[PDB]
Amino acid sequence: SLPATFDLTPEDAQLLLAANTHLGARNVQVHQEPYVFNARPDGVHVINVGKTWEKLVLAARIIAAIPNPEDVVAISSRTFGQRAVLKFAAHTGATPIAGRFTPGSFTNYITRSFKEPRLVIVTDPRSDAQAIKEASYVNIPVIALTDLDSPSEFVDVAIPCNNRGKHSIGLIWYLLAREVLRLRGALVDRTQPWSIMPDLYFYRDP
Amino acid sequence: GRVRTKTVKRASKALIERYYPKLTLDFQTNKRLCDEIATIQSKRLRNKIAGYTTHLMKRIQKGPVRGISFKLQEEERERKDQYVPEVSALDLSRSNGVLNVDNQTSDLVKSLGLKLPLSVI
Amino acid sequence: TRSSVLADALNAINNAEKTGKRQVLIRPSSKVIIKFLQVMQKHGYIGEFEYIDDHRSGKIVVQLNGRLNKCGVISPRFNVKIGDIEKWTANLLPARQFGYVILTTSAGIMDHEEARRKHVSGKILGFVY
Amino acid sequence: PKKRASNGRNKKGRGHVKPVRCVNCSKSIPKDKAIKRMAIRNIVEAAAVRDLSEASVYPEYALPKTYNKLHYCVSCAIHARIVRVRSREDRKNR
Amino acid sequence: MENDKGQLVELYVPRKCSATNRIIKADDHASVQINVAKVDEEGRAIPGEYVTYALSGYVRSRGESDDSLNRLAQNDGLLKNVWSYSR
Amino acid sequence: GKGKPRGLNSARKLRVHRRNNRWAENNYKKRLLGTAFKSSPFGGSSHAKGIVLEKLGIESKQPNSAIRKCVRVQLIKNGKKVTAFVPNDGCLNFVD
Amino acid sequence: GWVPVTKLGRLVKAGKITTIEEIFLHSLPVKEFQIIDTLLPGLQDEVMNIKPVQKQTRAGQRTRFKAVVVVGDSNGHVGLGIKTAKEVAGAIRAGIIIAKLSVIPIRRGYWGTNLGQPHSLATKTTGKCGSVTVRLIPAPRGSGIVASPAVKKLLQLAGVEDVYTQSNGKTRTLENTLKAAFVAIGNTYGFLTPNLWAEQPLPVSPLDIYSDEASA
Amino acid sequence: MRAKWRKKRTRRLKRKRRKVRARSK
Amino acid sequence: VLVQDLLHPTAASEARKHKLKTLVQGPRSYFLDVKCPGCLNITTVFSHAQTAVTCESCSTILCTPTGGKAKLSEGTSFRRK
RNA sequence: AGGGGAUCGAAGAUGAUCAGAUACCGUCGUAGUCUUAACCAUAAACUAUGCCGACUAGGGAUCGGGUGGUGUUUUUUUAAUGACCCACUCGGCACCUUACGAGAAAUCAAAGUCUUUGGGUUCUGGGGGGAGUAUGGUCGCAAGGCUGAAACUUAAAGGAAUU
Repeated sequence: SLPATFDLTPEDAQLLLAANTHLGARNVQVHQEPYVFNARPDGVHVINVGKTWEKLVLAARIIAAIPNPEDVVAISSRTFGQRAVLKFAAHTGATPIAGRFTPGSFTNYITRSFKEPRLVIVTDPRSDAQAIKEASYVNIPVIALTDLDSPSEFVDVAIPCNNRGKHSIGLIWYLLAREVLRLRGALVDRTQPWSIMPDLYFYRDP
Repeated sequence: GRVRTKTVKRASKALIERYYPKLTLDFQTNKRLCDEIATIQSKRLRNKIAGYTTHLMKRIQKGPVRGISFKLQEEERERKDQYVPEVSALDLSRSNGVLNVDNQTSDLVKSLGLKLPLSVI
Repeated sequence: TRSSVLADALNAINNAEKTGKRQVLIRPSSKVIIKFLQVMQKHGYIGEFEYIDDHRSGKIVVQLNGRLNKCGVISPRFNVKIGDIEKWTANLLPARQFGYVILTTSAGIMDHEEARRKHVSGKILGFVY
Repeated sequence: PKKRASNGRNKKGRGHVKPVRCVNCSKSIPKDKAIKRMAIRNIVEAAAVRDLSEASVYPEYALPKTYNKLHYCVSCAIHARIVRVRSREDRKNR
Repeated sequence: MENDKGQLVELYVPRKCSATNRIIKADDHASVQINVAKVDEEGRAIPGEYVTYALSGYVRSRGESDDSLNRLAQNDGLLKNVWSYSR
Repeated sequence: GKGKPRGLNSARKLRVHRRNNRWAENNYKKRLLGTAFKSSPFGGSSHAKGIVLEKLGIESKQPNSAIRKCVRVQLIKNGKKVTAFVPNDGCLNFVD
Repeated sequence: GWVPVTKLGRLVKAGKITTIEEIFLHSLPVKEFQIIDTLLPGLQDEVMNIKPVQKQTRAGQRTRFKAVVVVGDSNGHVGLGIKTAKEVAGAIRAGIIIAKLSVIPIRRGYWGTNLGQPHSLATKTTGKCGSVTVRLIPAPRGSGIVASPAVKKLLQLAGVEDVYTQSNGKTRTLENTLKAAFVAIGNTYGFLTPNLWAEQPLPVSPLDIYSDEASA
Repeated sequence: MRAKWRKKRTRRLKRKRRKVRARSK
Repeated sequence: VLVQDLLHPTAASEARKHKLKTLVQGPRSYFLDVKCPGCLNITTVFSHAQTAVTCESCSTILCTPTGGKAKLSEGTSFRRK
């Protein structure tokens, strides 16, 4: 089991609940997300922090499981997370792609758009449904960032968070960047935090 | 039909991504410089490639656009020069009086009990 | 209406495997159903099932396994002779190495091979494999 | 064959039939559920309202419109240029 | 399978799904293999130990694998409160 | 379900339903109604002798423009006018 | 040297993989043709027939030819390919070039006492491609193969020697019957048999073990 | 192959045949 | 989800669905005791009366028929039983 | 067979257009369109999908009822009622995204749980014409309805989508 070093520490919790990521989707709920937690009035939902963090360290374990970080690919067609993908591409291999995800990235064995991944991550399955659908044609497991009403089908690991909030998507991308570095051995300072802060992964209008 | 074709367009952005800081807004020296780049057969086409190349160079002066890479689109200088916009974002701001007054949150999440006010509505 | 209690219980089993569930709610918990579900554990085909009883009819909660392929009930109540059991398993059974079409004689409920051992024949309910 | 529901009639009752208004293609509509095209066109068309406002003996007042609930466009409004023939993107609205 | 006197047969013995315990096809392109690391109280996961759970194409199709990997992880001991069998 | 009854003591219901259904066969119907016996000019006979009375020049259907040189033959036991066709070439003068 | 631009092609080039059992076991995708023929160079090939099909244009008739072909050796392995080309010479090579990709193994079982070598399927299987379905029944020893000549050669090159066959619908559609039979012999391995009831170690994929031979 | 008008003609033929039958009986 | 606890479901979910759809049969109706002001006159009134019951003293109707429960009178001290 | 008979209006009388128009187009116009007592027992009478019972991916809106939340309102803020909010339930008419499954496809939460074939039951059809025709019965004032062939002829009729 875990050595109890991945518990809900205050330092990773203060920034987690200061970015309104605890809120979920509207009254519409999917049974793939049983994380409902005393739903708040006005129709908005509230997710429980413990399961999100526990599955987030599990998701980071998936990325650290691969021997070659190059095959790790992150898919993001939404404009908020485009800068997050290219920024995550520097700390590790993390072969990035932003903007319009080209169709047939894994297939079409002659095109210059060749991709040979093992793990691919999608920030929002509703917009990047093509990548997840294609990932089921080349036998590649997928990780997804799913809210309480997102189309979470075709998903192995779902990270419950808010994909509509600007801070939340960049926040979760930052945490998984830390943990994958921590389990890879690059971040020896397990107790000490990471120098770069979360709003690094923030797209801006200019 | 005064419309450009991909024949002059494929050669143009190829010139920009590799031979940008050679040319200028000038026209006739752009024609002369085209001789000093990869050989092109027809002089009639040279009249159009020089005319096109300055056309993008008027557009870039009022804001660079997609499809061009002359090492300043690849500026990559601290992302968008904001790199780490810390300015004590995870403290200060509202943390001086402590932020996140909230409602029905970690105050009722029994995993752990953290600080900050928990009474708003 | 509720003509064959075996139809709903065995059919409600059939849908639940092809959708990959883990448990099934079964009604109305008759004596011929509870014995039907009783002869799989000794053959390791369903696992364990629970009998929650109310005064009217009771309910069965079946905890199943993925080793099962398909089960059904042959309607109506067909008459089987000693020269018919081998005919039936050669008709609606994929093979004899696996799968046991079951039937009941005067001495309770058994399977085709077990009834072949009985030297006697009897009444047929359905097939399990 | 297209047109699963044809119109919005799923229940029963058959309603009734009303005469079609100034079409020259009047017929028995398949129940009251047709293309409507309700019109709130003004009694006075745009422009030339400045003359009416000045010529009014009393100031302000007036400016109402014609309130005509129409049921005239049924299976022939293509001649009248009201209902547009479409394709498999007809899933919009009903 | 095995016949009487040995002579191991049934080439290409397939893996069984770890979610609902059914077989998968060799041409089934919707089935994936997921490996989970293990950190031995040092802060970084040691490679070489990867528990392999078989996810069939059917559980992928229904989109239940997202709420399934927590079931098997908690049973192994990798998760504590993510999975609750009670409903 | 599935239409026909599946009752243990329902045998006579789908037995008679079977009888009405097989009544629709081309084979079942004319086998008992005796159409080959009361309407056919052979009386259930594979072959029959007859007497040729005159010849015919019936044409063909589309797209063939030809005549088969048919002949008219009268039976003995039954006695109705019947048309016959000459099988091979040159046999018309042998069946004149 | 065929300069494999994919990942599996490099593995088969390095010689780490010597048989196609494990790639079938792990269901990893195959998009390259040579792996099947290099690993199995003794397979036999034959063409059923040629179906002329045309697409109507404004002027004249623009006609192609439909070609289907079965690949696979006489030992449990068989594949099919469906394709059409502007000429019959390239149709057969275009038929086989994609037929090697869809090669699937067989579930050869026994009919009684499991004494000798495998001869028939271990279970009855079905396959529905369109409105035509095929029912395959295990056959006794030496019973031979009972099927139409169009499909009976599928069983002969599939490694099986005696299977009872039943069909429904119009069987004159050769390409539908061929694919319906193919779906059937792929679903026969989808039957869970008590011999597989025992759990398995679930071995890891060789791609992860041999990931050091990538492009860079 | 207009069903309604050929059907009406069939009833006219029915009328005529009934009249012919009623002529004798 | 394929694993659910129908044997021991959460009481919140059990007490929410329709009674005929629960694990075991149980009515949601309950009895109660109400006093007419003045004399005690111990009586028990069932919530779904569909009637205008009154105490043995005089016409002291405490509940009125209604489609659901019985609408108690303004002056009533009812205790859960 | 009576009452009524305003509009529309099978027939019909006229004026067009048309080579021809007792058709489309304009105006009149009988029966009829309404009701009474008694017949007629028919339709694309269609959801072209029988009835009863059970299970199966979700969501939202809606009709009727009910439950809980000091819910927001209505006064004599407040007692109540009723209008609505939130959460849910039963019975429905039904929708939206997908297809585990079926279907030849159009598509279907059933047209799924059918070769891995069997929950109970009723009715209908075995190529297209002939023909819903002949005759025989039966009901009806009539018009017509129910049951219902044969002789003879053909290798094609028919269904979904493609260029």
